[PDB]
Amino acid sequence: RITTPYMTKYERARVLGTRALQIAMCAPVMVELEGETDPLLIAMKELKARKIPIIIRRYLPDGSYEDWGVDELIIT
Amino acid sequence: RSNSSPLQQMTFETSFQFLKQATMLGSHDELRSPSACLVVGKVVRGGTGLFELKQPL
Amino acid sequence: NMPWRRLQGISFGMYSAEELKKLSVKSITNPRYLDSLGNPSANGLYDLALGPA
Amino acid sequence: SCLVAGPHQRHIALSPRYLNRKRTGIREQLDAELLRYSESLLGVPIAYDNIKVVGELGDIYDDQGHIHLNIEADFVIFCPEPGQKLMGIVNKVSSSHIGVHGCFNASIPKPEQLSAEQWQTMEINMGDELEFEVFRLDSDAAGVFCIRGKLNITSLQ
Repeated sequence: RITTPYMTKYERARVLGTRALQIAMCAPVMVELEGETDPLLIAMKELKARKIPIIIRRYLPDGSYEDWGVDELIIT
Repeated sequence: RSNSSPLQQMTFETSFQFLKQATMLGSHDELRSPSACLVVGKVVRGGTGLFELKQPL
Repeated sequence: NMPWRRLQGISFGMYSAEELKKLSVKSITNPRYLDSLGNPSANGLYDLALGPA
Repeated sequence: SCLVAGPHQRHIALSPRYLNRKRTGIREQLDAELLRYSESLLGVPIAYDNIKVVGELGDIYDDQGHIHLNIEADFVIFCPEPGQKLMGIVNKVSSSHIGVHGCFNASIPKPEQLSAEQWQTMEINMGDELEFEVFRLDSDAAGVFCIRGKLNITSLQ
C-alpha cells in the first residue's frame, strides 16, 4: 500500500521465469499461443495480456510484507 | 570484527581466528549475507531474490 | 522432488565431548592403516565402519 | 466399532499441471497413494479422504516449480487395537496359522490357543468336540504394520 506501483525489472524477470517454468511443466496457457515453442515467449505473451495469477510478496527489511497482484502492477 | 555474520568474515581472511571467535562466543549466523547465502546453498537476498511469488489458490 | 526445507540460521558452538560419543561408530586402534597391498586394515584409520572410502 | 475420525494437517506439493484442477490433483497421487495402507505416524489405515482443503494461498519456492501447500484432512479410519476382541473369517485351518469383511487378513501363530484342545488333520475339534468355523472370538494385540500385505494377529486368551 506504500511501495511503488510499478513492477521492478527484477520482479518482471522472476515472474517471467516462474510462469515459464510452470508452462513448461504442462500448465494451461491462458494466452492463445500461435505456434511458438519457447515457454519464455509464451510467458511474455501472457504478461503483455495481463493474465498472470501470481502475487508478488515484497518483503520489507523488518519482516513486514505487502502482497501485490501481478495484474495490479504497472508493467513498463 | 564489527560484523554480524560469522560465515562472512571467515570467507575473507584469518578464517581460523574468526572461527575460533565465533565458536567460543556461540555466535549465531542469520544467513542474510551473500557469502552466508552461497555457503549453505540459498538464494542471495538482493536483486532478483528479494520477494516471494505466492501462487494464489 | 527436493527436500523442500530451508535453513534459517547457523550457530557455531563447542561439542560436549560426551555427545561426540554416540557420534562415533567405533574406536580405532591399529596404527598401520595401509594394508600390505593397499586395502584398509581393520581397526585402522581407513576402516569399513567409517564408511566406504 | 472401528469407527474413527482423525483431523490431521498434511503437506502436499502440487504440480503446475493441476492448477485449474486442484481437488482432482490433490488426490490423484499425493493422497490416493496410501489408500487404506498402514500408517505409522498415527497407526491408520487411510480409508479415503472425505475432504482436503487449504487454509490460504500457495508458496512456489524459488527454482522449484511445484506449489507447496497444507491440507487439513479427516481420515475416516477403522482401528482394531489392543484391548479389543474382534472376529475373523475361518476359511483354512493350519498348524502354522488360522487365516473380516473379506479384506482384513488375520493371523494366529501356533502357541496362541488353549493347549487343552488337540487337532486332527481334516478339521480340528475344540474342547467339547464342537466344530466352529464362523465369525467368533478373535482378540488381536500384536499387530504387523510393515509388510506390504499386513497382518492382524488375533488371540482368544
